[PDB]
Parts: sequence; structure tokens; C-alpha cells
Amino acid sequence: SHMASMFYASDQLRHPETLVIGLFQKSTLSGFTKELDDKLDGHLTQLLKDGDVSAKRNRVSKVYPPAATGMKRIYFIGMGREADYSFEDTKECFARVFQQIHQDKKQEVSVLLDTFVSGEVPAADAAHALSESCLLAVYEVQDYKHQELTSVCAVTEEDLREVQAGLNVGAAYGQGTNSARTLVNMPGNMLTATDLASYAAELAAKYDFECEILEKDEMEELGMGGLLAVNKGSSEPPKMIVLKYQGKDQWEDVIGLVGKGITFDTGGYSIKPKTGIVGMKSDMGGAASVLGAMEIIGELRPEQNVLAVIPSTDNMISSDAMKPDDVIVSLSGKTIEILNTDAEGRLVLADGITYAKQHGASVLVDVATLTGGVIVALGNEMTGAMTNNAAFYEQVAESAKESGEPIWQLPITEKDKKRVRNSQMADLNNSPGREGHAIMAGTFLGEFAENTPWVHLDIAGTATANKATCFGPAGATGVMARTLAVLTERFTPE
Ligand code: NI
Ligand SMILES: [Zn+2]
Ligand SMILES: [Zn+2]
Repeated sequence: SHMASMFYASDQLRHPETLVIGLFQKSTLSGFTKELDDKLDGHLTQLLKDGDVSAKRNRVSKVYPPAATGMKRIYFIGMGREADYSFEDTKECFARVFQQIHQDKKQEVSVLLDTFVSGEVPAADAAHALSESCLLAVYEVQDYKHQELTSVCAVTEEDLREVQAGLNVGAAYGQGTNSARTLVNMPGNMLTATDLASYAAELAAKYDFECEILEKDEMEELGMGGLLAVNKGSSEPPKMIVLKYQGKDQWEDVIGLVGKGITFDTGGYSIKPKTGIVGMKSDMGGAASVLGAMEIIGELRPEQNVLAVIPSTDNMISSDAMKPDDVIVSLSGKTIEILNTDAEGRLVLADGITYAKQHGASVLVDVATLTGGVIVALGNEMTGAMTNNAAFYEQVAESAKESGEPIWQLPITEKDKKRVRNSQMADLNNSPGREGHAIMAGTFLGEFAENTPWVHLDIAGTATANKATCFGPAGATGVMARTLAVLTERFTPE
């Protein structure tokens, strides 16, 4: 059927109307750029000389050549010094330049990929940078208010099957990210647990994954007390969304990914302040992460098994909502005292984690926008991590190093498990205080993890951003979707 892709590798500059060219801080031109300079009677040299065009990293200069040439626009993007130039410099160079092209409302673009390759960054890599960074930079918030770029040609003298391969993975990663951004940016009345369950089903159909969606009654029968406690105040029914992707002949070494899917967090009876409750549609950020990553896995079909489990519900006030001091029986059969109804996320994750384990997960990663504390500990741009297994954590850390999404581990100590076990009435205390706030939530989850190698990721700070950047709009960031995807590529068992 020969379907056209947005990103296309060619050896020819068929579409020279709109160009994108990287410039190093060499002090001579070469390759295409030199030919262009000559083709332009030395104008590009003059512009560099006068500083109208700059090779300083992330400077973007737009030149409009004479119509005589076949070119209307050139977007020059500075790359700094070639000795310092790395892959993630490439990502940022593409992001900066497509920010500008997205503003300019251009439809077709020819990138001279080779102007971006170097010792450190080969063609296939530059290609990955381009599609991923392009997709992230040009993303638009799906709004409900009362132009699109649809062709990017990567023009290169290198193996087209390889370059195209880079463009394809780049594009998969960006697509899953943007998917997650979408789910996250959606107003809570537009995305209930029910809507989240349709999305998952559509995804399951599209990529032929096994999908099961447990409803309240099956949850009652199975004893899912965590997820049912949070849902008690809701009229919107709950969902436990399960997705199976078996990409190995044997259902074994299964990677369990658990996402917090709280579709709106009011904080419940332990009520949240007037400023704190705005933006709490984004409390399903963790679910976005895993769904985003399923999309990526569905596109790249790696040789790995993955169980995705997403407990999903809103957290509301009513005549029947959970109350502070309630004691509950989790799925695992552990009892939990609810000291704080705003610590609802770890209740649902606890059931999610025990379910994943019950369904053959042999390693776990949970992703949750879980605590304000993580923001205090690490800021808005560094996701917090906790683990019960250094070896598995190394795999997750390395994934994040490849992803480019920064992670930092916080300790779980014996003293920490002491605090979480400190409840007068139950096995576990859902909220011991602000002291090591993020670690308390990690520590609680790890009790449900028991012996299964596990990593918890708190994306309360990294799941959203106040301001636009080169890599996308204000609002949801789709953080972690990449890192989970990469983890499933790179994961090898014990
Ligand atoms: Ni063409
Ligand atoms: Zn909460
Ligand atoms: Zn929450």
C-alpha cells in the first residue's frame, strides 16, 4: 500500500523551497553549505562575518535567498563547537529550529541531515534526533477554543535504509510522548476513568495487545480495597486497565509497568487548598506515561513481554468518601490506615502493583505524579526514583540516560520502613508526614513490591511545566513514556 510517512530519507533535494542547515563554529564552510555559499555569491560568509547568521549553539537565523536560486527560506541553526557537540545537542538544535518553523506555519521542510552529523553523532542518530525533536517541538495543545507541518525530508549521502530507520524510531518516541501530553492536558470532565479505558481499548485494537478492563464488581469480588477505597466518594465508576504485549515466544521475564490513573484529585476529605487543586486533571500523568509507552512498544514490536496495569478513578468528596483514620484491606491483604485522603495515589498503586505481581510481572516500574515532596527534593526537572533492587535500577537509570529524561534515586532505609510500618491500627501508614515526603510514598509502594525487583518514579514535578520550551508547550510534558519504552528495548533478565 506504500503509505507515506511524515519523515522521509532521500539522497536528493527534491523540495528546496524550505531548508534547514546546521552550522558548526568552524571558520570555513564545507560540504553542501560551501556550495550554497558560492551559489549565493559569498552572502552566507558575509552574514556569518557580520553576525546576522550565527553558528553559536541554538542561534536560529532565517535567510531568504534570491528567487533565481530554487530556494525561498533557509533556517540556519547554530550548533556551537564541533568538539563539544553531542547527540543531546542535536535534539536541542532540532527542537529550537522546528519551534521557529512551527511558528512560521510551514508545511514542508528539507533538512540537510549531513550538516548535523559528526564523529559522535552519526547519520542514523541525527535522524532519530530530528523526528523525535521535531514531533515534540511542533506539538499543539488540543484545545476547545472556537498550518500543520506534514513533510520533513532528511536529505543525506548516507545509507537511506538506516537513516529512515532512525527517522522511524525518533518518530515513534515523539508520537507516544505527544499522546501522553494529550491524555494529560485533557480537562477532567473530558477524561474519566471510563474515557481512559476506551483509549486503552483503542490502543489494544490498533496494536493487537490483550486488553482487560476490570469493573467495580470484579474489584469487589477480587478484594481490591485500595482502588475501591479511593473510588467510594465517586459517582464516576472505577477501572483497572490491563494491557498484555507478548513479544517473546514464552510469557516469562514479564516487565510490569504500573501507572497512577487518578483522573481528578480533589484531595478528598483531607481537602486541598484553592491554589493546589487547579491542574489536578494531571494526576493521571503516570497512566499517560505507560499508555504513551505502550504506543511506542506497539510501533517498534520489541522482543519483550510487558504487562501494563493502570488503576484509575477520581478522588472526590461525598457522603461515602473514604475518611481519615479508616482502615482498609488492600488487594495484597495488607491493611492500611488512611491518615490522609490526599495520599490516595499510593493506595491505588498498591493494588496495581499487587495485581501486576499476581499476573506474572517479574520486574516492576510504577509511574505516578505522587508527592509535592519530590518537587521540594529535586525540583521540576528531575524525576525522583526509588528502588528495592540496585541491579534493576541500573537498567532503569541507563534507559533514562538514553531517553534523555533525567532521573535521581532517593534512599529507602530501614528507618524509612519503620515510619511507614508505624500505624497504631494497621500494617501500613499511608501518610507519615512531610519529612522525606517522597520517600515515604516510595517506601509504602515497595512493601507491595515485596521481593520483585522494582522501581518507583515520582513525576509530580516533571509531568507538567509552567512555561513552553524548545521541546513543547506549557502544560503536560509526556515525561517517562520514552524511558519506559527504551527500558523495554534494553531490558535483559537476571
Ligand atoms: Ni518527494
Ligand atoms: Zn492526592
Ligand atoms: Zn494524587
